[PDB]
Amino acid sequence: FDETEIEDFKEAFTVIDQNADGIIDKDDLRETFAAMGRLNVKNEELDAMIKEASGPINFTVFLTMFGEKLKGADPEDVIMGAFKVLDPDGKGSIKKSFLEELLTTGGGRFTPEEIKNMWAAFPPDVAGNVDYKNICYVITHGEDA
Amino acid sequence: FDETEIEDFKEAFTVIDQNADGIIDKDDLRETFAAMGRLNVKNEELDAMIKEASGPINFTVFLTMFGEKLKGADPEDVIMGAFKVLDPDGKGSIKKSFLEELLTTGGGRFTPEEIKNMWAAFPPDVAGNVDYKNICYVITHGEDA
Amino acid sequence: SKAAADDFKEAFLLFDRTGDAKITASQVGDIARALGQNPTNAEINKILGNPSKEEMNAAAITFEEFLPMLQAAANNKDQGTFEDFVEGLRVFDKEGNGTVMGAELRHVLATLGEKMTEEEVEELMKGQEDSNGCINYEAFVKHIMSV
Amino acid sequence: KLLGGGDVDHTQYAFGHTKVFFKAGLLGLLEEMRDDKLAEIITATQARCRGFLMRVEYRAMVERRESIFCIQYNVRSFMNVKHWPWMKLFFKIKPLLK
Repeated sequence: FDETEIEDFKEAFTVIDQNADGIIDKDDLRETFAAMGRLNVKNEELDAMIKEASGPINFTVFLTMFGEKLKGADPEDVIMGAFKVLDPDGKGSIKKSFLEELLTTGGGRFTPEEIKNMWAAFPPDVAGNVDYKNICYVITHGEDA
Repeated sequence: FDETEIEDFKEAFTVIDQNADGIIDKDDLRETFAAMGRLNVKNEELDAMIKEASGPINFTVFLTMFGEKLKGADPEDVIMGAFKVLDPDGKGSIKKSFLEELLTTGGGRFTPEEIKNMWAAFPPDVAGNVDYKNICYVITHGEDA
Repeated sequence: SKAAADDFKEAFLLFDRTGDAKITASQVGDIARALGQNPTNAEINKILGNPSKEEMNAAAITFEEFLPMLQAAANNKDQGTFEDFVEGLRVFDKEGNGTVMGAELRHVLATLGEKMTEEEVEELMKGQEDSNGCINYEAFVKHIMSV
Repeated sequence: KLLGGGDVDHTQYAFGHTKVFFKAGLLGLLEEMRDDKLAEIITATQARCRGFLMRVEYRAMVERRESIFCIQYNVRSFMNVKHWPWMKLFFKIKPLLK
């Protein structure tokens, strides 16, 4: 965890903690979702978020919960560092079959089935290994941009 | 309703509510129309807009009235998503007869008569199913661009 | 037999567009395939005619005729041997590697024997043939037998 | 390439530099038997294909299921709305925004 990433989680903690007391309760979760447009947010969704913690969601409990789910989270500059080492001549997005072979043949984390799941929402270019960069974006901030 | 679409309706609510008290009355409707160039806006048009609500037009009454008229409203990125699946090779606008056959033969909402009305203001290319994209524009924002 | 599989009757309610519990004779070929049976279209045609049943005029159905026609087609599933499917395509292209050139398999599947539309041929090659123009039929016939 | 198709005896003939060679009436007889034997072999291999062919159509039909609806309803809106004061207003106005 770099310090600017921890400051981003402190700003997200303050936007969900609308009572500003330092502990995100279930009312803060529901009023942050209602301010984003969720008028139908069920109480069972709020209870499932609170069921991931052993205590109240203060800043260090929110940081330890996000730490334990993001144990391989990598910032965009280090993902582009590794992709610039995979394309060491610069500019070009690397081939689809080169990333499939190098993921498998180096590591068990790069096994195929997982490579079909990589192509599956990370579209073609991303999946193929030709573009580059959009995948670093969606690994640090999810969903389609 | 995505949250940026709800923020667009909040900005349109503030431009029509020129008294800034949170409730669009008939004077706000007339003074917004006069500021757009409508010097002859009749009082019966303002009364027909207010007759679509059961109470005063505050932000949640304006959102529920627009929700109930736009129960199949689709943003431009999801309409272009579906048209990229209809043209999965990219770039090309799809044929006129292919969209007429696939609208009818899949669903009752794609029946012909309705397909003649689709060609009728959505011009040829649009109607035909060759161009693409201008129809996504006019479905999210009406009238000729 | 029931093993009474009552899900065949529940799938007949998903293919009947009128909800009256009848399925036309033109849908019976594709619904036997969707219940896990692959009778050839000439076989589906013969049986029909064999029973003085005309698929040329309007047809209705009842579950009481569709059930025994699915049970008469279910004995013919012993014809689905994958050794002969992969050896057919292995005799269709030279060298010791299972690759059909793209257009060879597309024109043979549309024009040889039971005509498959070129729309269905493109939907069966989509994903298994890459831009080299070579269809690996070891994985292609594996994925065709996955459904 | 042509002879590629047909439930014909791929024996009974023979090619060469200027022409094909073909049997009648024995080799002719052979082939015939052969011909029937592929309908079998073939007819059966056709079926599965046919079968399978449509089996992929269902996977597509189904996928499509909603994307249509989305498209379906979505249009309808507009047809209704585009004639609504408030909506035209939003329209001329939608731009001044940021």
